[PDB]
Amino acid sequence: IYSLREPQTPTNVIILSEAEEESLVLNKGRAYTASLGETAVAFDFGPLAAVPKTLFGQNGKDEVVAYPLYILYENGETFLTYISLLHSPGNIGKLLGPLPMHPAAEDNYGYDACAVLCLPCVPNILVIATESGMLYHCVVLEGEEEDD
Amino acid sequence: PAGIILTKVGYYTIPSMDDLAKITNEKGECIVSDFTIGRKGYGSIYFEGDVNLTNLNLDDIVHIRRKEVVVYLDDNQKPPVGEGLNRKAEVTLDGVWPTDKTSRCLIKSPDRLADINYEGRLEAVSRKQGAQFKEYRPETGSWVFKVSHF
Repeated sequence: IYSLREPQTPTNVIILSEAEEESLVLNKGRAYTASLGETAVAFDFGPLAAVPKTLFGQNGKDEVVAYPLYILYENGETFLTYISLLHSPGNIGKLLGPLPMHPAAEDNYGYDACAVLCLPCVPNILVIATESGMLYHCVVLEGEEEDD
Repeated sequence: PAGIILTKVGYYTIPSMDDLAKITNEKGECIVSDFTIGRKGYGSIYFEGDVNLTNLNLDDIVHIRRKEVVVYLDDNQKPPVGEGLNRKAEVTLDGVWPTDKTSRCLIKSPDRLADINYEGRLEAVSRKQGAQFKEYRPETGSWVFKVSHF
């Protein structure tokens, strides 16, 4: 995220790779991740939403309100992150996924995913498109609470 | 004897580092016919022909991750084609299975992997890299391919 006030420095940076705890090595695996679809290809914003109260610890009385950014990978895994440019970064903007696509497909709903659109409705509708010419209409719903 | 460094965890060679320490010539030179390197449960790298291994740090030069493999990873340290390890190679990576978009678990059925055409997808992007696809093994998740240089 870059500001036009500071057009050379990013106001916020979000790594999409799960790579925590292993530093101090270089740079050449970029061939093999791409073959497996592990490259982010497209993204879109859903409408302004109230952050689910379980992501912050149990000590905030106000409601926090952020944009849900939906991120598409070439393997067709979707991820979510909640983004505000107005609040302190404390557990705002962690990555959330992969997001489970019901019903379970046996072809895996393709590996040629190339565009994504987050329609302004309630619940959200996320359109996922592929280079084969397929368009999937994903209704976004909050997960279940599991009975113990 | 040979000045070879290999200390990072789960990494191995064929011949073993103790066999390579026998075929090091009196001069401190070590040339190996059909040398293999690898990291257990993740993959291997095989150099058809003869390879001089003298004075090489393998813990800096060769890295094998889940679903990633490479040689000379600062490209300012990459020697010319046919010098050191920058040459034609057969590479395997193991546990190359795709994720199910709904259970979020890795797909380990050969029937299911045939039905997605995972083999033809691995062939397709081997070819986009300029590599030669060889054989996929669904049971181990092994993707096998030849490459010309690193």
